[PDB]
Amino acid sequence: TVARDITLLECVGKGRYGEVWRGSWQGENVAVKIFSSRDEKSWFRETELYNTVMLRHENILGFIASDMTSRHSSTQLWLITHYHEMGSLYDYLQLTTLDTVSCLRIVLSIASGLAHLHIEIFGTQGKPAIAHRDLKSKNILVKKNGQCCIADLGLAVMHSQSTNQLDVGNNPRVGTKRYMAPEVLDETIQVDCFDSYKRVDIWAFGLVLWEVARRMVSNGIVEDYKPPFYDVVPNDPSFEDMRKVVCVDQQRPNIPNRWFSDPTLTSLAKLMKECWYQNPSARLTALRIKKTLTKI
Ligand SMILES: COc1cc(-c2cncc(-c3ccc(CN4CCCC4)cc3)c2C)cc(OC)c1OC
Repeated sequence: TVARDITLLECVGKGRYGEVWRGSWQGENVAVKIFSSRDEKSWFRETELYNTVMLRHENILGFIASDMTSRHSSTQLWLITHYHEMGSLYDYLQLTTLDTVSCLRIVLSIASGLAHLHIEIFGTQGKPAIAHRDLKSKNILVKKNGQCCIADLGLAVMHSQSTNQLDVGNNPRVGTKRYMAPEVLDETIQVDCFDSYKRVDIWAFGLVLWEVARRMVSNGIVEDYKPPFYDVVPNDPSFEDMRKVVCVDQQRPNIPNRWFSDPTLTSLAKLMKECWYQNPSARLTALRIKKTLTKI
């Protein structure tokens, strides 16, 4: 097993989900995710998706290996992937501002990744439709070429037209509350319809677009990095803080006036508002977003 050969060097992420370490393996950095004992269904789901489906795409965090090892006198579940030293989009947006080309590169490569997940590919070399269910800026990494890749398939849902079998797994984990779509927060989401989960992804992608656009300079200014709904919920908002803001008060992120004086940001403002329709079926698709961003 690889697990015992990897040298863990420093912790680069920690939460209720577990930890991620920068590790050394075969003379290279690798990312090692060590799952909390409470989150093993996530490791199960990610391993399934990376080893059984062979998910591989330039805008999807690149799988290396999945492993069971016992360190420190207990058995841990490890996921090992490429390590992106630029870190998460969430951190990246805090340490730098963006020009037009860099902003569009970022958001388009996210669209590319999410389209690839959402769309079914038939044949000997293919994949079922996949919905992410926890898309956020901390689950997006920034590559050295300035594109991004989507990470954390632990909540993935799958569907194939071959079988008409919706596969939601058995994970008790739920999405990051700050990013939950209205229909999740008010528990009217249609849980047996695969499209529902794609539309939850599109809502969260809209929020990520907002986070990114704020950091694009126009007429010499930018907004500070903030997370969606920073102004109306505390850190680590409860399910009820979000339900009140998003469902009862029907809040959406505010568009800064200066965006309408720049054409790219105007275009992006139009997109993100069409990810935020309360009616889930009215929201844009990943492929549509991808197509529009390509033209901008
Ligand atoms: C193994 O599994 C996963 C690894 C990663 C992952 C991959 N590459 C790099 C990183 C990272 C490296 C360094 C920093 C620190 N910053 C500060 C300033 C610059 C760098 C942040 C993040 C991480 C977390 C992410 C996952 O999900 C979110 C994983 O779970 C699927």
